[PDB]
Amino acid sequence: QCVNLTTRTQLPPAYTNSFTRGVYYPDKVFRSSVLHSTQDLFLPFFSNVTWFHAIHVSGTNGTKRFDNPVLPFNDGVYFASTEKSNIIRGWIFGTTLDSKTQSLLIVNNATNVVIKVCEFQFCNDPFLGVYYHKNNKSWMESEFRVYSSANNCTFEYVSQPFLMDLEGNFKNLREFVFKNIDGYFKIYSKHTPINLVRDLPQGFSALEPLVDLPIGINITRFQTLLALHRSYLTPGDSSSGWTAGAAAYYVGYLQPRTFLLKYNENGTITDAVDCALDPLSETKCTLKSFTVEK
Amino acid sequence: VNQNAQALNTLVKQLSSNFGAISSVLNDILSRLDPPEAEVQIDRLITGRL
Amino acid sequence: YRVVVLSFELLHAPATVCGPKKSTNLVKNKCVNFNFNGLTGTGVLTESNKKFLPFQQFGRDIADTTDAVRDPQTLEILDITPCSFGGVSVITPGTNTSNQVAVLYQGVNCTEVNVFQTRAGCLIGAEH
Amino acid sequence: GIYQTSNFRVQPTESIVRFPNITNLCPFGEVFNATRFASVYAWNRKRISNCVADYSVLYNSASFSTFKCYGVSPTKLNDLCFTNVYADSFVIRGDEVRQIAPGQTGKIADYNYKLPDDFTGCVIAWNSNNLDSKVGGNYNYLYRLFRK
Amino acid sequence: QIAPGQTGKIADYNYKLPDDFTGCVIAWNSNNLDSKVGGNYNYLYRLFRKSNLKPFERDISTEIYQAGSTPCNGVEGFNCYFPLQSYGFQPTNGVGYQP
Ligand SMILES: *[C@@H]1O[C@H](CO)[C@@H](O)[C@H](O)[C@H]1NC(C)=O
Ligand SMILES: *[C@@H]1O[C@H](CO)[C@@H](O)[C@H](O)[C@H]1NC(C)=O
Ligand SMILES: *[C@@H]1O[C@H](CO)[C@@H](O)[C@H](O)[C@H]1NC(C)=O
Ligand SMILES: *[C@@H]1O[C@H](CO)[C@@H](O)[C@H](O)[C@H]1NC(C)=O
Ligand SMILES: *[C@@H]1O[C@H](CO)[C@@H](O)[C@H](O)[C@H]1NC(C)=O
Ligand SMILES: *[C@@H]1O[C@H](CO)[C@@H](O)[C@H](O)[C@H]1NC(C)=O
Ligand SMILES: *[C@@H]1O[C@H](CO)[C@@H](O)[C@H](O)[C@H]1NC(C)=O
Ligand SMILES: *[C@@H]1O[C@H](CO)[C@@H](O)[C@H](O)[C@H]1NC(C)=O
Repeated sequence: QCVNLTTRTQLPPAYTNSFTRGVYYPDKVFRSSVLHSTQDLFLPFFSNVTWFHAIHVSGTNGTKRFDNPVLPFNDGVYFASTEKSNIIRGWIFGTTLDSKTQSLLIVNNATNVVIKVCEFQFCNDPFLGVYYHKNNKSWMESEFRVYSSANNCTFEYVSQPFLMDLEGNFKNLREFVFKNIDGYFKIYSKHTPINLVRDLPQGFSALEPLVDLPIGINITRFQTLLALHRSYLTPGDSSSGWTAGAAAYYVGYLQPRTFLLKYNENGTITDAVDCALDPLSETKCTLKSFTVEK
Repeated sequence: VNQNAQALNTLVKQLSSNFGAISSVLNDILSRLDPPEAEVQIDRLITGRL
Repeated sequence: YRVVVLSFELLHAPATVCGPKKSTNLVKNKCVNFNFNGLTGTGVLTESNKKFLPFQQFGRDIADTTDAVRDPQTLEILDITPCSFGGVSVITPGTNTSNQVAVLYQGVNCTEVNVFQTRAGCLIGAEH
Repeated sequence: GIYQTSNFRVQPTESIVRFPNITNLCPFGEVFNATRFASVYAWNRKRISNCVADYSVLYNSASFSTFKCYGVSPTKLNDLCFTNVYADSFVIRGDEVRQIAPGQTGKIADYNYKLPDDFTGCVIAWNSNNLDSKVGGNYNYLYRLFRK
Repeated sequence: QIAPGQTGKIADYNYKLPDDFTGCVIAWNSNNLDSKVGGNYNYLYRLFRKSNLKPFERDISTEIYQAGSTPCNGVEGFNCYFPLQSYGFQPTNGVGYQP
């Protein structure tokens, strides 16, 4: 059963730069020491991705409320998370997000992943109430407060956790790409230790595929599931939550682009070129080479 | 040498084109379609490749 | 009478109930018809020293032919070469002198086909 | 001179097929080998999805007095991967078995469970004399004769 | 189905037509000549053969077909069926079922 939270008050949007992030392997074909051009849905290079704190302290009094905005799903989504305490737990995907239409749910607790396709009656503020045990504190018991009821379940998937245990400046970068093509929900992912970089870091990490769900549902909009360590009945003055939402998550939107990927001898995509970024990249794509002579 | 290499490379890439057929793979079209339609698709591929 | 009615749905939707995928024995180092995870082809298979990343199934170094592929049952990586082909040439003096001929097989070994192996191919019927 | 007359190839004689291990066993034993079958008005529909379905076990078991398939032949069903399959498990009298097929009438075909004229699927039943009958009479299976 | 390039029980098991046919197919309704009140089952058809027909092949074999794994030995039974079923031509049949 769900619990009502406070009004989101429509916080103004904030943007940040995505320096060469969101590149995934498009095929399952081993390619070695060659340059391949693919036209698919990628996140454009140096794009504006909108970033939200998991917990935002903005009121004069010092109110702590989850920034859990309801966000569209336009032809794929690049979802990055910089956290250190496992306060982001999963996502919900759907068109109406009520009992009328089917929807996809992904949650991650300490042991396994729960993926369900059902007609959930989600509340306005879905979340997981997280509590430690009195003696061990090694794992984190979770109370699911996402949906009031579920009916007409047509899918069920359990596997190893999507999110590693994060149990103090050891922030972690989790990068995922979600696509919904031809009735398949494709998930690409990569995990990287980060250090002293508040925003998205500069570099190249290729997203290896995780899983393809034959969900066969329509997805237009999505939301993020967060873990509440504090109490909704009694909100503390401060420090009841996790350090005023130091962790954050970034979302950018995939668009149709042609990329030139460079597979190295060991089969990994080590570099990419976005043909529509600048005239140099256009020349590189036309010549099918990373270097251009005079 | 470069030109000759290009001359071959493009040629082989022309095997991946549909030329209006359902598939650029003759074996896939046959393993799918009976003769009286696989023949039309194979004719399209033959025209393109020739 | 114990009765079960199995209603089968065939729609323009991805299939979740599927029949058995009958497979056969592996034949290595031989010219055979192969069907690996839906790729059908004709060729010989050899053991390869390539390393595939876990999400990778096939291989294309030249981007126009699948040189290597991972076997579905056993996770070994095996490559693929085309079954030896090549033109056949007849080397002849004018028939107005003799009807004896030699046969040259271009760019093939003398095992796939008074034999002389040259860089041009396998020559049969002509003395070295 | 030299003349290119023909082309040399090696035609293959044998074909090999390799597929990954058969894993996702479809629920069939829980339907056909079930200990209890519901009444003819609380009919059991069980949805079967996300599993590989072996049908030779059923069609070549010779324990089914009815194998009647409409829209599909019973021998090519192994060569198809459907979106879903609904397994309908019950018990019914023998003289009424001929009523489970599309386009038919009768107290079962009209007042229990109607099959549309455009069915695609299979009806299969087996004699449950030694499983569902008792000496004093098994009246746990209920039947309607009247509806509006 | 009586045309080249088509598939089905007759184009495969009763009359195979080659894709290169030259000639004309003619057919008309025969309700008042062939159909009887009690049904004329003098016209028999096949539902199961071992393989598809080659064009203009006329197979008149009555061997009992093997649907299962055990041999039939010319005898019906479990997964053993005669090759030919009868047609219920009746003068009250619909457009689909009249001869
Ligand atoms: C990205 O956002 C900045 C403001 O932070 C803006 O100046 C710039 O034009 C934006 N670029 C794109 C491509 O939207
Ligand atoms: C994780 O969640 C599932 C339900 O989503 C629950 O059944 C399971 O017990 C949870 N894990 C643990 C270790 O309790
Ligand atoms: C690829 O990996 C091998 C060891 O597995 C190593 O010898 C080689 O240098 C590597 N190449 C790269 C990507 O540096
Ligand atoms: C298939 O099963 C064999 C054992 O019979 C095992 O060695 C192999 O790894 C399995 N392959 C897959 C893909 O599960
Ligand atoms: C070629 O053969 C012809 C007979 O067909 C003969 O007249 C002629 O002398 C021969 N010439 C030579 C050079 O062998
Ligand atoms: C193929 O030809 C080479 C000569 O280049 C020779 O060394 C080799 O033994 C031949 N292969 C076989 C199987 O005889
Ligand atoms: C050529 O002479 C060498 C000895 O010098 C001999 O081994 C070889 O067999 C000879 N080849 C031919 C074709 O006579
Ligand atoms: C039911 O159990 C028997 C064991 O005697 C087995 O032969 C048969 O295949 C089973 N049926 C199903 C549908 O699993």
